[PDB]
Amino acid sequence: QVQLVESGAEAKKPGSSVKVSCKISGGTLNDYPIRWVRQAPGQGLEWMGGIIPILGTSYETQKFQGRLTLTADELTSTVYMELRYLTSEDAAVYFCATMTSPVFIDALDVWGQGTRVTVSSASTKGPSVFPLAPSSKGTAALGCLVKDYFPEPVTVSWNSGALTSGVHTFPAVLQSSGLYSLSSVVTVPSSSLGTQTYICNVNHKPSNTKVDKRVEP
Amino acid sequence: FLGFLLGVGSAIASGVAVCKVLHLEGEVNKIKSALLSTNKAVVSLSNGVSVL
Repeated sequence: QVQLVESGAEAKKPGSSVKVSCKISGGTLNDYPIRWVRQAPGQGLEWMGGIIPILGTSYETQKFQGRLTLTADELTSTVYMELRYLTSEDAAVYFCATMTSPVFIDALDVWGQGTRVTVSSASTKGPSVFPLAPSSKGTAALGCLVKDYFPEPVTVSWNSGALTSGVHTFPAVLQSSGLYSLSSVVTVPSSSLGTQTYICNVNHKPSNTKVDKRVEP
Repeated sequence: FLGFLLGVGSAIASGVAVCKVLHLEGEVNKIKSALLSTNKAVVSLSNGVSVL
């Protein structure tokens, strides 16, 4: 079964070069020309280019000529793309894809796992955490506000819990300052407001670090 | 040798027919676009025949 395995997620500063890999399993590079496609978060797919190793040729769309370079390495059965002169509109998910039959022409049959590329404006930088206050008063919902993301959406668990107890995968949208910020809501019957302590976890930015916050009115 | 009793065919009649079909408007453009991301594709010509 032909499949494509891509490289890990990358975060790069503007104006630099990013190089993404794609290794083919179950098939020869000469038997499977590789197409490079991308999509920005929320937007549709965008055809970038393609490489035909058996002809030793490559092509890119007009929007990517001069910035996109496609190369192949047959002994490691790998294809590399390299994008240069990065811009805020170049942070996206990048896919390498192929097809299993000549009838598809350009209907892409097999796809890579994808690679996330973040055109940054900073480096590893921690968040800020702030609780809520009594708002008005059936049940009651309280939250723990977070700010100033950067090193990719993050997860961290300490003193946390088991299944259910709500879901916490809130959006983490960006700001005009180039720094994301998400919210969170935990809801409970209002009576437990008078006796139960609300210690909420908060995402920390690098990967291995944490913030916890107790909410007391 | 009974070779004088054989018929007379046209060896490349089918191939010449495909050549003539290829001269129709848009046929070469169809092939060029089909062979953009790959070296090998199946193309349906204007006369309904699919050729590698």
